[PDB]
Amino acid sequence: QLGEMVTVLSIDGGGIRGIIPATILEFLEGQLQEMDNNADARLADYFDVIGGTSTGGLLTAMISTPNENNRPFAAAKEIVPFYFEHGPQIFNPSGQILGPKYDGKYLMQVLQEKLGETRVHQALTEVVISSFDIKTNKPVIFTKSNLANSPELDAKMYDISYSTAAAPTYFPPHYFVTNTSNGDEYEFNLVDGAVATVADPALLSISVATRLAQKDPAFASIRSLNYKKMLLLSLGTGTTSEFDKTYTAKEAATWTAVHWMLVIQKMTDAASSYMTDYYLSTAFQALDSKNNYLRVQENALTGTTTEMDDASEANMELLVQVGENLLKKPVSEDNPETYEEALKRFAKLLSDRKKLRAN
Repeated sequence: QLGEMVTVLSIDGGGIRGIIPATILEFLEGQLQEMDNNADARLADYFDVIGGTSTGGLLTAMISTPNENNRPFAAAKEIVPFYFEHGPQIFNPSGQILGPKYDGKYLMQVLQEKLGETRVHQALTEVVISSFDIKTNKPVIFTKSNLANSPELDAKMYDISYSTAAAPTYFPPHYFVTNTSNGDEYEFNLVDGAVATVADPALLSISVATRLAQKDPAFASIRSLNYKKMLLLSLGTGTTSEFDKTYTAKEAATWTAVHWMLVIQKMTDAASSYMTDYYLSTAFQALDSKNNYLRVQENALTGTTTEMDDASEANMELLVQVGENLLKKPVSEDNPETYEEALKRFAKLLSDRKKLRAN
């Protein structure tokens, strides 16, 4: 039964490369608008869970936060323009001797302007936005489902959105406070969700959905790990394996802490993409439901496109092009089905499931 299926969207971290999954989501949301004869159709109307880390978490906030009309704040086609307009200002070097490359002031200001005073409890869907708390030394995952037992986690969307993207050495860590059930203050000292090993948060997102299945009847079909009843769209921001951008053990033997810090996050984020995709492929293949899991990832980033913080006009235009080209790429080797075709199929499933539930 299509009707009882659970739908999950997950978007990887990757700074300015967030243009790639936003281009994919522009295509998908456009397909849903066309099929359902509704120009106001939004991703949040079709997905039960939306997960994201860093810029993927920023995107999650923009498409799940309600406006004045209780409709998603941003259309998927407004995200790439957001990156072109605000990306150069977010990634404007502070030039300060000590501290990170960026002071994070513009990033906080634009998040505050766009999200207002909205809180995670107002999200139009279940959201999964990651961070790591350097004071408690634990991952801090923001969701709606855990607000019943943890009301202190009902933070402001701009606090969550800045925190999930606060990459060490790029932006300063974020501090903010909330209130507990008995009025006590609850503090957060947060850095980017990539530090919590979820630069790819797709497995975390389906785990939150699986936990919800134990208490929420709308998620009941996936209780007992029946991922045959789950539809998962996982979007990457690309990786690189071309020798011009990678390293040898020989040259790295004399590297100091400064050189290792510049590359350690790119390596762990690539690893999170490969490892999470491996866990998920294993799970969906074990239930003979491989085609329920669509991973849209760019495997060969080249030139300036590898850098997380290059918000030059030329690099952002190259990122739109890698996204548009990714649509025409095959889903795998030996399978001529393109990403565009698999996304049209996914769109149709999302539309049919929404229709069946309305009956």
